[PDB]
Amino acid sequence: GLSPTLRQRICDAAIQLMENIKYVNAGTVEFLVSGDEFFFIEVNPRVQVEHTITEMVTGIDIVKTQILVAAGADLFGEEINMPQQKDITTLGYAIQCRITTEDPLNDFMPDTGTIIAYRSSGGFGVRLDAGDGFQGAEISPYYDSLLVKLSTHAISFKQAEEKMVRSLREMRIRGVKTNIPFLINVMKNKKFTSGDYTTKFIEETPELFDIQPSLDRGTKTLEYIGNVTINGFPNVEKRPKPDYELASIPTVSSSKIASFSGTKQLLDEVG
Amino acid sequence: LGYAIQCRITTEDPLNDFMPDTGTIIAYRSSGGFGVRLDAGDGFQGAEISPYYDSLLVKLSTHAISFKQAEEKMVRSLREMRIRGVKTNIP
Amino acid sequence: QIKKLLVANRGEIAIRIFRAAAELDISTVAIYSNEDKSSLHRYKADESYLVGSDLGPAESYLNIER
Amino acid sequence: NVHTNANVKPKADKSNPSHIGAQMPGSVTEVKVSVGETVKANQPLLITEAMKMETTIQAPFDGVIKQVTVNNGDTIATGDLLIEIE
Repeated sequence: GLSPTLRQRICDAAIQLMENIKYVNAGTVEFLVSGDEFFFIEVNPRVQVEHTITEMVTGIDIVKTQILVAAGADLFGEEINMPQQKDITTLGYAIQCRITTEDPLNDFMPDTGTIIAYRSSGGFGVRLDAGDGFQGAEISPYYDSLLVKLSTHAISFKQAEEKMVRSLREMRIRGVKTNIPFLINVMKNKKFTSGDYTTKFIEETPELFDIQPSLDRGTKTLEYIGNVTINGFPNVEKRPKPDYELASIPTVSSSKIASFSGTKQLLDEVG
Repeated sequence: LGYAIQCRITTEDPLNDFMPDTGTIIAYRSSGGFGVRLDAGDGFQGAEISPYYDSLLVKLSTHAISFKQAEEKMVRSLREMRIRGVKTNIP
Repeated sequence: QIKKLLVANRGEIAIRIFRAAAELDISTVAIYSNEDKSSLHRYKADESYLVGSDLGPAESYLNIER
Repeated sequence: NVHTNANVKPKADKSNPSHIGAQMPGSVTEVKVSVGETVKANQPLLITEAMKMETTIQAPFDGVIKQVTVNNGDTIATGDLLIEIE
């Protein structure tokens, strides 16, 4: 969405700061943009949670580089292998979605509990930095309840969008009720795809709080079978499961039947 | 952008004429992480391996700025892999 | 020139760093709290050590001296 | 015993209107009357659970409960004596 020569100035602005104060290792320089003017906000003197997204478009392992820099290795040497500043660019577009316990059905309150099931993704450029969500492990309210970071990467913004959508739809976290359905709407948003959105984008778009009743029928039939196996069934004497007599079912083709003409067809002709 | 390396993890015994081993996998672990891509086939903790198709447990591809970096990423992932119950071509 | 590296952290970032370190042939060390005895990150390292059993998992990752 | 699940009940004599017998194998869910009580005809005096299903046992007439052979959560067998009335 931003103009080409705008981001150059914002990058230069960052470089001018960090080079002026002899910065060592990885750091982020935050800004605030309006119209055509950079405004320095803060510096985060470490890696950020959302580093992957940039690692996917530039092609540099940021975390790896940190260790080597700390090891005293040179930025353009055999170890770090960093391209010259004029050689560093971005291939395609990458997006990162945050998945936390925080209820969208209850004013974003982190939830204490034990997960009953977790289900991953995979595919072309789909990073699944899993923290709290893996097995049947209980999570503590004391820690930032980061369940999963979810990152996708593609040459098209639209293609990175639909990559995120499918991954979001393939997710399955139960016990807790997550921010997923919300996030899918953001990815299918014409004003998100367009590029120009404010930090007020969410509040002024109320239909992003629109939840769909997505049933997990599989879970439901596992729950039914489980309940009946253990607790029995009303009016049914607790005994060994049938299919005692494996008497296989006689069958006739749809074709044959589609041709049959009897009293139904008669009604349709004569009344 | 950078260099990419692929190899396929199979049940070929590197000691025994690269002959596809059969049977059940009783323990399966896998790597991952930035610039590592795993395309799984028959490699998972569940079912057994039939000798009827081409052997392929996991397609493993890695990607980094330098080629050497891409290699050291590939090596680690191979070492991180754990597969029990069948011989593999990993070593 | 680094031989072994400890992550003053938990979760996916710890795993990520261990992997980066392993790629550089660096031995790794994980710290875990009393509630992170089952955190995946504890296992994805060469060495595991408990951070204060007498200092609740609330405070553990922030106690500089231990 | 530790609860009363080992307890063997006498069989209700079928040709005596005083004796009420268990109709099905069930579980005593709720005892509602005690020895020496008087309630109207159709009084719900005992609640059994056959198999996830629940039926109240009713008095056939007016009278005084002489004995209650069961306690809450007790297993019963077909033909087991449960109540005697006058």
